[PDB]
This record gives sequence, structure tokens and C-alpha cells, in this order.
Amino acid sequence: MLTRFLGPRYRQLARNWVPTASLWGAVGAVGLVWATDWRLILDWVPYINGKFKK
Amino acid sequence: VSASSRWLEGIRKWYYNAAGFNKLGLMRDDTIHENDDVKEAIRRLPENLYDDRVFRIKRALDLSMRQQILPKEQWTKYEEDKSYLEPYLKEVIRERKEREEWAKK
Amino acid sequence: SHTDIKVPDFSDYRRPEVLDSTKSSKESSEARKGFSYLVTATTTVGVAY
Amino acid sequence: VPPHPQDLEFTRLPNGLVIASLENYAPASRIGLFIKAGSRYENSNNLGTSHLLRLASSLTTKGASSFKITRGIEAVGGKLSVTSTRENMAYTVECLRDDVDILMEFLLNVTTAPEFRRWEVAALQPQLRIDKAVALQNPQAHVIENLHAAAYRNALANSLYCPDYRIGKVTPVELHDYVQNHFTSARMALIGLGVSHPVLKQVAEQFLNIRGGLGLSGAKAKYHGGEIREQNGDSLVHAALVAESAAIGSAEANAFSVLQHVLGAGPHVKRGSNATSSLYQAVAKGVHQPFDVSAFNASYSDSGLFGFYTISQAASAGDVIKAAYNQVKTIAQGNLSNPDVQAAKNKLKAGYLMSVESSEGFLDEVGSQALAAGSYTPPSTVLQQIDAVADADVINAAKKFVSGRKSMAASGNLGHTPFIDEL
Amino acid sequence: KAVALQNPQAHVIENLHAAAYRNALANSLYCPDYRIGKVTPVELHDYVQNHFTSARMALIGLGVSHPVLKQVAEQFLNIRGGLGLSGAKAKYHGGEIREQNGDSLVHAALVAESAAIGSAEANAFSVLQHVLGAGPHVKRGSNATS
Amino acid sequence: TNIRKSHPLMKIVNNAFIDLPAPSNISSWWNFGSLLGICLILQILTGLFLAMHY
Amino acid sequence: WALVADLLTLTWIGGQPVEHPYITIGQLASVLYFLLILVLMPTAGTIENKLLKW
Amino acid sequence: TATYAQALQSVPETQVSQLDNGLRVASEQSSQPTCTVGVWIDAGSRYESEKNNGAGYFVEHLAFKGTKNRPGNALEKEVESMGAHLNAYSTREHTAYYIKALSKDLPKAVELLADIVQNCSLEDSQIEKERDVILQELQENDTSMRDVVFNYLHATAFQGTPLAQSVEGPSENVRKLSRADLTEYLSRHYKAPRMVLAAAGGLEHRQLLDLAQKHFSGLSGTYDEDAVPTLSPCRFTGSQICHREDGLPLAHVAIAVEGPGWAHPDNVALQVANAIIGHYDCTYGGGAHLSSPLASIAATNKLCQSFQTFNICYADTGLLGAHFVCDHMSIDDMMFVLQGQWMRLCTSATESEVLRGKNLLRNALVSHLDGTTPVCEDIGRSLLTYGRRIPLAEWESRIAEVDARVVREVCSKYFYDQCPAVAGFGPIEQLPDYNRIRSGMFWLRF
Amino acid sequence: MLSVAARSGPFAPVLSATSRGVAGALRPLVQAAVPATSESPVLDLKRSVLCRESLRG
Ligand SMILES: COC1=C(OC)C(=O)C(C/C=C(\C)CCC=C(C)C)=C(C)C1=O
Repeated sequence: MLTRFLGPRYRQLARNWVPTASLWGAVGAVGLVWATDWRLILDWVPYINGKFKK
Repeated sequence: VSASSRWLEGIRKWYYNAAGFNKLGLMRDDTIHENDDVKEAIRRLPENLYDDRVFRIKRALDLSMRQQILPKEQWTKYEEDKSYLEPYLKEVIRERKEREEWAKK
Repeated sequence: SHTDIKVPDFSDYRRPEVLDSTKSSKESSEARKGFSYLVTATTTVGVAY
Repeated sequence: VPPHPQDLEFTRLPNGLVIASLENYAPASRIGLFIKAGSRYENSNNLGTSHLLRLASSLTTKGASSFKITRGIEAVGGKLSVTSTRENMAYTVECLRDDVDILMEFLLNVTTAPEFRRWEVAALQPQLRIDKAVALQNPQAHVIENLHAAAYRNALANSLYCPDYRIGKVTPVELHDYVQNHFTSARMALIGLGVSHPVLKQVAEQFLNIRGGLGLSGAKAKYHGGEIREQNGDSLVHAALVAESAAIGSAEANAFSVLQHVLGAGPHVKRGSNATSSLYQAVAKGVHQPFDVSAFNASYSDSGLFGFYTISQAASAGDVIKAAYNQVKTIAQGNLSNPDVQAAKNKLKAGYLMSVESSEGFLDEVGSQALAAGSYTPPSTVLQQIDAVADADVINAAKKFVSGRKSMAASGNLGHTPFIDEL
Repeated sequence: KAVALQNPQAHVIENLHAAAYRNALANSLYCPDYRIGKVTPVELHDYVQNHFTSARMALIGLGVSHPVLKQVAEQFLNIRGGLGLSGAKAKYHGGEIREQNGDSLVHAALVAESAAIGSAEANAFSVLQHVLGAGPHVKRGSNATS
Repeated sequence: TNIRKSHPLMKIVNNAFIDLPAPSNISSWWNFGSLLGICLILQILTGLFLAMHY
Repeated sequence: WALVADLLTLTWIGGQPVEHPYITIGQLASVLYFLLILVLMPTAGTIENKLLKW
Repeated sequence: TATYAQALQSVPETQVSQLDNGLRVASEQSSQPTCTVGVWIDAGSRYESEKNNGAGYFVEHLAFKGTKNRPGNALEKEVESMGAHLNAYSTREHTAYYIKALSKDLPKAVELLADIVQNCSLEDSQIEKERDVILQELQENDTSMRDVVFNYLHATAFQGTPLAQSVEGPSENVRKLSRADLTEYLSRHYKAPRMVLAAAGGLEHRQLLDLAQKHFSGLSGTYDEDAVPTLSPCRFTGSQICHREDGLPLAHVAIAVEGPGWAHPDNVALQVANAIIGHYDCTYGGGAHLSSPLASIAATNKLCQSFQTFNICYADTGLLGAHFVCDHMSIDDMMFVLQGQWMRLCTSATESEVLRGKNLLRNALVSHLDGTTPVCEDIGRSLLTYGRRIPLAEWESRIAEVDARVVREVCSKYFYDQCPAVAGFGPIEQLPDYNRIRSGMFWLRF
Repeated sequence: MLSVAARSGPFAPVLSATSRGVAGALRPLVQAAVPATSESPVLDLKRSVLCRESLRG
């Protein structure tokens, strides 16, 4: 019952949705970084930078 | 053939009796979970078997209600359990799976 | 007789980039959607804030 | 130059099956299986069985499921179709040449191995209602249906479309019995277009050796005559008036086919006055504006119907019919030119030739000939046969129409449409 | 119509008349299906004005008095002038209509032109009918004089 | 006609507590559905007279 | 019923100090909860089907 | 047996020559006893004004009613007596007059076409008869809901432009148009750089050219000069026209984006993608199990009585989409599903369906080109639009080139996030709002 | 001469997998679109005409 989903067309379907589903993670993460002000990742960022460290 | 497959048959017949749907007049296929394939097979059943199917299930839901059982004569025997659905179920599935292979290419 | 139907003139309403019957519209589309979409982007950006 | 053609190849098998192929060197292929199985071989107890059957052409066969027949054929851009007339059914199949073998398999499956499953057949019954509803939205369909009903007791009187009382009533046993009794070797022909003769002969010897329902084109249609009348208001009276002519492929048949072209089939010239049309000209002298007439010519195995078909305004119906009738009478009484006949001859000759220009048309005609006749008959000799119709044969055909116990169908506001009696 | 026509006899006698006459008697008791929804208030208006007139009419009363009826009639039923004559005149023609079915059973009627009502010849026919056989007389009877 | 069926509110109550086809058949193990509902409101109603005073 | 009586163990044991016997049975009952639901009850249902020729 | 590729190379070269004059004159020759000739003209409707719309229509009506050399029904009597058929059409872009004849009759055929296409007795008596005929034809046409919605769809998509117009013109022009008006248009348009004489069937091409110089010498004469224009581009708007009429039992809808037109390479990929979606009709056997998801769902959920894809195709522009007919309650579901097909195809076209696609096309093309009449028309149209006959092996190659990437690229270019022309007629309460139509031309997911 | 239909006259229906349901033969309409107010349907409870598999580059 897993099994159904494995084949040339599904391989094709996977690939056609790859740019999108990784552009969504890019949305997701930048989104998550901004909304919490994360520190670790945001120290790296060449304008954004001068809000804590001074 | 031999003397060992009638222990497997004996164990089968035991579990059957333990399952105890026969105590309410039911055949094995009366008791199948109605999923999508199963629903189609009930649909494909001819008028006589559907009509007997519904009466069986009406009987047992009635007993089941008044928390009773049938007399021991009128229980369904293991031998004699009529699997009327299976040929239809097999065929519905056979088709679903052909569909599923076509969907892959 | 259903042929007596012409569509009314919308020149008053048509954006400029779309004023010429003589020229394609496929061209200004980008800027036109671009423009209207920018507005919505900018809006969410602000809202987000 | 395009090349050397090929010739048609043609084989009677000793079980009575016919095979014909051309290799015209075409990018696509046409295989038809033509079967003496038309509505005429229905009886009182099973009417409409062959209609349901015509619709049933993609229900599950022994290895091929419905799903496959559909999906397999669409996968290659193929086509599968069935055409009943009152005499035959024709399963034809069309694809590019690289794909014959897959389409062949589906063909033989459809025609020799249908399962007609209970549930599939139940699901299909509503389609008779839709299918009929579409067809019958031509007034001509109703008329020609009632025409045949009126003309014959028998077998040709059966309709192309399932009687309303039968919709939902035609059983998988009836279809099973229909195929077993009519889809047999001696009732059959397998025509191929850009396949090879070996391949067809092989298919046929392997897959189409089926003996024994039935024989004979053979109820025999009994002509009877009489009239059917459908009150309406539709806008316009459609009426057909007809007498017994001549079986297909007799000489007398060709005389009728000439007489038709004397009198007038369809137009030739878009929005034309139809100046060489005897009937039209004749009605028009009497009748201001909107009408049509054409000569009507149906030939069967057994029998055939000739006369004419009028559309008019309801009040003008008698005038249109009575004009048209007299015009025929005028030919029967001997008023035909030589060149009048010659132009019909050209209209008919040119017409036949044009009907076989194309794959769909040629194939249908070769199929039709195989069953009718057991021959292929090349166009030069068709034209030879046309040419052998004397003027007096044409007169005598008109003479036959005029004196013959008549058959009539009409629909509309019929209160000015006459009665036979009154013609 | 649907109620009425659930007798097979209704269809038969309808087609019987259709077949027998060109004319007027061939018309059915029940509206043709194509006409349902198509018959207008002007058509009804014209029907009553042209047929419901004094010379086409009679007023019969049962335990009323003749004065009272004569009064009603002179007051309320002086309407002149559509039409005259029983008078299209039905033209007998003959021929046959045939409805394929399976219903259980063939209903068939077979008929020829007889005689107008109230002629002597009419009564001869009405006798010939009783020679040949109308309905039963005896519940579950062999119908021995039929 | 019967206003239990037609009236927009009562409709909801009718579809849920009145006319609702239920099995012929369902046992005492079925009753805990209502009893959760009873517990729910009884919690609310004793909760509130607590909160007046808490 | 094994699930229910395992749950009855687990209720008893949490009502109960974290100390010699007590620990390891509590540990085992823990495994058993997850084992019945994840592994053992699924396998029984497969076994039962095999016995019905289903 | 020969292969299919083998069979594509087999079809003879379509053979082009020109007169010293500008009449192109062209043949595909074959073994048939029977042929089709005549004249395809770069005249149109896209060519007429507003004043003088309906004109070419009005000529088509007059073209066959007599010449100076063949007065009254003389022409009719001639065509009929040799068993030939004579026929015509006018589109927005193209007029054709053609004879189906015996091949021995190719002398008289071309001769009559010459006479029609050059010597048209526009007799004042007759132009008065035909005005009533045409007004009748207009009343006829209003009842064809299908014929209407496409006229509407033209009217709204190309609002402003010559392409917005009907072929028949409006009532008022038919009523008013003069003898002068018509010979004006005739002088303007029926000149020889804008005609092909095509034939197809049992003819030699030499034989045809002889008949061209025999019967077409002097049109451009000497001539054209002065006042040839070409066509301007037509603006595509998109935009909705909604003709609400709850008295007609089924709705018609036609919805389209702008296409690129005749010349553009990427019509092949559009036609492939179109064929994937295809067409339905309630008399199609096999329902349920149809390949096309639109067709499948339409049939199972009775959504529909027909639909059809199209790629209508003008000079430098086009209408690309779909038409359907349905219950008043279905217009929404039908809209949804059609849009969803387009977008699935823009974003996530897969390889197999694209091959089905390609095959349906190869099958369509080859099936269509069967008969002298279809082939003659193809010579015909193609020469006016393309300048060559594009041979069958070419179209194959252009079909073969399309994969999934080609589809989802070429679909994206034309369909993704684009304003459509919409047209409705009938019980159309439930037709989506334009915004909501417009919003179905993109996915938030994508 | 033998094609019992396109001897050109009696009815031939045609069903399909793929294309659309057809009927036959001859009968006029045909010189009667031509004089006029002969409508008809084009498209109610129905089906499409000439139709399809019929095409282009
Ligand atoms: C026989 O079995 C039962 C059902 O199924 C057949 C029900 O549908 C309901 C309906 C639930 C009610 C009235 C209480 C729920 C309250 C809240 C606030 C959610 C009950 C009681 C029930 O016993």
C-alpha cells in the first residue's frame, strides 16, 4: 500500500516540481529567520547586521 | 494433499468458529470492510445474492442488537461458507491495478 | 443580426500602453502586470512589517 | 510521377470469408470488418439489440478490458468506430502503419471475444436514449425510419435505433446470441488499407474461422406498402413517397440510380437554382419560395425503395408533392431527352468516382461490395455498367415507380399533406 | 393522459380512429404530446366562442322545474354564432396503425364503416353486436351465448 | 408543513438529535459520546460558579 | 485487553516510586505499550486474515 | 511493408510555379481519376472597413449567378452537366472558390474559375435578390449558439480591430451596400499576387500552367500600382462578453488567450498540448476511461455535452483555448477543470501524455489530407499563409521535436498568467466573474 | 455499384471511441439551407458537427 507511486511519470512529476518545492523552502527559511531575528544566520547579512552589533 | 494440510484446515476451522460471525448467520464476505474496491463488488452482485446479503446483515444487526445468537443448527458451517464476493472483488482489484500500471508510464 | 453587436469603446478606460488597435498588446503586458503586481507585493511587504 | 499503384488483392476463403487489401502506400491504415448483421436480422423479440451492440464497441473483451481498449487506442492516436446500415455492421479501425498490429488485436477482441458483462451493459443502456435523441434531431431520420416501417412487414422495416420500450430491456444474453449468430465467417469480410494481403489472410485464418449461426440474406423482405404520419409542428412538412424498385447489383438497380440523377439528388453549386434538376424545376414553376425536393434511392440485398423526398411549408405540402409526383409521371409517359439521360450518367459516374477518392470511402465501398456481391468490381466497369443503361430502361424505371403500390412517410403539421388515396 | 393511457384499450381506440378517418373523428380525446404546453388562452377563448353557442347546445335538468330551466336558458344561454353543421363531415379512409410493445398481450381492433347514429341501419349493427358478443353477463362465465 | 425540518436553526437540531438515522444496534459503549458533552457543560457550569469566587 | 491491562500496569507504576522493582517493570510495560500498537496488533490482524483465506 | 517514415517520403512534391503576373499556380499530382481546382484569395474581412463590411460575403453570394460570358444560370447548367460540384467559402482572412470534377474536365474547370474570379456580372436585379437571402442567413445564424459565441469571442478579443468583425457583416451594411461598393472591393482585392490557383489529383502540373496562362493572363495586367496596403496588427484585448438568455436550455462558453498565428514555429507544440486536452461529446463511447482528464471527469460527472480545444490562427495573432456547452449548473465546474488542465500542463506536463499528444496530431494531419478537396485546400491555404507547401515529413520532424519540456515551456509562454477573452451566451448566471476566471490562469502553488 | 447507403439515400449511423455519432444519407435538406429560415439547432441537447480529428500544423 506504498507502491502505486513509483514509475517514469512519477520520476517526471518529481523533477518538474523540484525548482518549486525548493523555492518554497527558501521562502520558508528566510521567512523563519526574519520573523524570529535569528542571530546565527542574520549576523551574516550585509545590511541587516547593524541592528544589534554596533 | 496429505494429513498435515488437514491440521491447517482444522486450525482454520477452529478460528472460523472462534471468530463467531456464523453464530449470527453471517457468511465471511458479509463481514468484509467496505472500502472502495469492496463497494464496487457489492455493486456488481446480481439481484439474488445482493438481496440475500442484505437479509443476512439485517438478521445479524438485529441479533447484535438484542445481544443474542442463533440456535446452533442455524449457524453457518465452515464447509458451506460460500464466498460469493471474492470473484467480483478479485476482478475489481484486477482493474484498479491495470489502471495503476497505466498511470506509471 | 447578432452581428450588429460591436463592443462599446473603452478608450476612456484603457491604460495608455493599450491604446492602439494598430499594435500588439503582448508587449505592454509585462509592465502592466508587473506594475499591478508590484503594488500587491509592496502591500504585503508593508503588512508583513 | 507518383508510382505504379498497386492492385487490390481479393480472396474468397472456402468457409465463405472474404479478404481484400490495397497497399496504397499511405502513412496511415484502415482495417474494416464488415458483417451481415444490420438491424434487419433483429426480430420482434430482440429489437434494438444491434443498436446497443453498435454502442458497445469498447466494453471488456477477453484480454482486453474496456480501460485498455480506450487507453491503448488513444495512446497511438487511433480510432475505433462502428457503422450500421439496415443490412450490415462495419467495425473499422484507423491508425498509422507502424501500429496496425495493436489495432488489429483490439478489433478482433471487440468482434470475436466480447464478454458483455452484466454491469457494463446496464451502465450502457442510457446511451441508447442519448444516441437516439441526437440522431432523431434530424426530421429526416424519423421520416426514413417510418418510411421503412411502412414499406415492409418484415425485416427492412426494423429501425436503426432501438424502440423506446426496449431501452434498458436488451440483455447480455441477447447480445451474446447476436454475435454468435450473425458474426460468423460466411457473413463476414476483412478489408485492409495499407496492410498486406498475407497479414490479413493470416489474421483471417487464425482469428476469424467462426462457423454457424445462419445463412441466407434471408428472412427475405416482404414489401407491403402503406403510410405513416407524424403530426408535429416542426416548422415544415417533411414527406417521402416511394415504391418498390430493385435489389442492389441487378441491372434494374442501375436504371434507378440513373433515374435519380435525371430527377435530382443533392446540389452541385453553392446556393444554386439547381437548373438541371427536373423535380426542382417542376416544383418551382408551381411553388414560391422555400422548399426542397430530391429523388430518393435506397437499394438493398433483397429489395429497394425509390421515389422522392420533399420539404415544404405545411400549406404548400400537397402542391410540392403533387408537382413532384407528376414530374415522375411525365418521364414514365416517355418525355426524356438523350442528353437529359447523358448528364445524369455524368452526374452518377462522376459521383461514384468521387465517393471512392478517400480511405474512409473506398474502404466502406470495398467492404460493401464484398458482402453484397462476393466480388470486387473496379470503377471502370462500374462506369461500364452505368453506361449500359438505355434511355428506355430509365423510362421503364419511372413506369415501375408510377404503377407501384406505394409507401409514404410524412411529419409536420400535416393538415395539407395528402394521403396516397389523394395523389 | 398518463392515467388514461394506462389502459391498453385507450391507445388502441385512439389509433383505431386515427387510422379510420382523415378528418375529424380521427382526432384524439387526448392532447398530442407535442401540444402539451403549447395550447394558448386565445385557442380556448376561440374554442368556446365558436362551439359553445345556442344551436350547439342543450340544457338538461333532473329534479329541476321546466320554468326554471327555460328561464336560465332564455336569460343566460342566448349565444349566437360560431358554426353550424355536424360538419366537417368525417371522411372514412381506413388503414392501420401498429404499436410494438411487449405489454404482456396483443390488443387488436378490427373495424369497418357502419352507420350513423339513429338511422335504422345503426340499430341493425347494435343487434349484430349482441349476436356476436359485448361484455360478460355472469361473473367468471364461459360466455356460452357469445 | 413540519417546521422542525424547514427552519434554519431547528433543521440543525433535527439533523443531529431527532431524525438522524442511527444503527439499530449500537451498544452501551456508544453512550460516552453524549457523556463527554454532558461532562463538558457540567465542567463549564461548575467552573463558572467557581470563577465568581476564585 | 493486553493493551488495557498494560495501561493498568502503567497507571499503577506512575502512582509508585522510582526504585528497584518498579523501575524495570515500568520500563517493560512502556516497551509493551509501543509494541502492541506499533507491531503486535498489526501482525495479529494479518495473521487473522491468513486464517480466513483473505 | 513500408514504415510510416518511409510513407511520408512517398507523397509527391507539391509543385509551384508563378505567372509573369503574380498568380502562383500549384499542383499535387496523383493517380486518382478525379480532382479539385481553384482559387484561394488573400481576401478577407480583416480587409473590410465598417462601411463595406459584409462585402466579400456579398460577392460569394454573387460569384456564381453569372458572368458576362456566361449570363444567368448558364454557369450552373455547365458545372451540373459534367457532374462537377462548385463551392466556396470566406473566412476573416481567406476566400476560396473550388470545383470538384473529373480529371478529364480540368480544361473547363479552370476556365470556369477564371470566368468567375474575373468576369462577375454583378447584375443590379441580382444584388437586390441576394440582399434578402443574406438577411435570411443572418436570422438563420442567430439560432446557431455555437456560430454566435465565436463571433462574440472575436468581437471582444479583437475589439477595436478589423479582426473583431464577422464575415457576413452587420444587418445595416447588407441592407445598404451598393453595386459600386462591391466592384470597388473586387478591384481592390482580386488581384493576381493575392491568388493561388491550386489543383490536386489526376493532373499534370505542365497541363495546369498552360491553363493558367490561357485563362488568367492579365489581371496584374499591367497594374497593381498604388494602393496595395497590407494588414495592420490587431490588438488583442481580453475582456468578456456575456449575453444572458435563460430561455436557451444550454450555455455556450468560449475562452481564449492570444495565439501567435500562422507563421510561428510554436503552433505545433500548442496543437500537441491542445490534443492532450482534446474534445468530448456526449455520444463518445468510453467515458470514464478516456485519456484526457478533462474528458474523463466531464463524462463521469456529466459536466458537459460537448467541449473542444482550438488554435484559431490569423496573420501574426490567434485565439487559443476551448469552447463548451453545458447545463446552467455546470458552468463553474467546467471552467475549473478546463483551467486546471491548462495549468497542470504549463507547470507539470509529463512525457507519456506528450507522446499521445504527438500521435493524435500525426493521426489528425494524415487523416485530414485525404481526398483531392482537402489536399487542394491545403495547397491553397498554405501558399497564401506560408509561401511554401510545408511537406508532411517536415510537420513530422516538427511534431517529433516536442517533448514535455517543449509543452510546459510553450504552454507557459501563451497561457500562464494571461488575460483571456471570454464569451458567454445562454443561461450563464453561474459563469465565473472575470476576476475569478483571471485568477484561474495561475497557481499560488506554482 | 454497391454501397447500400452511398447509393445515396438510406440511413447509415456511425458510433466511435474517439470522434462523434453520425447519421446517414439522401434525403434532402440539402438545396434548402439556401432558401431560408431553415434553422435548427446548432447546439441543444446535443453533439458537434463535421468535427474532429481535423486539423493542421
Ligand atoms: C447514539 O450515539 C450518539 C450519536 O451518534 C449516532 C450522536 O450523534 C449524539 C449527539 C451528541 C450530543 C447531543 C452531545 C454533544 C455535545 C457537544 C457540546 C459536542 C449522541 C448524544 C449519541 O449518543
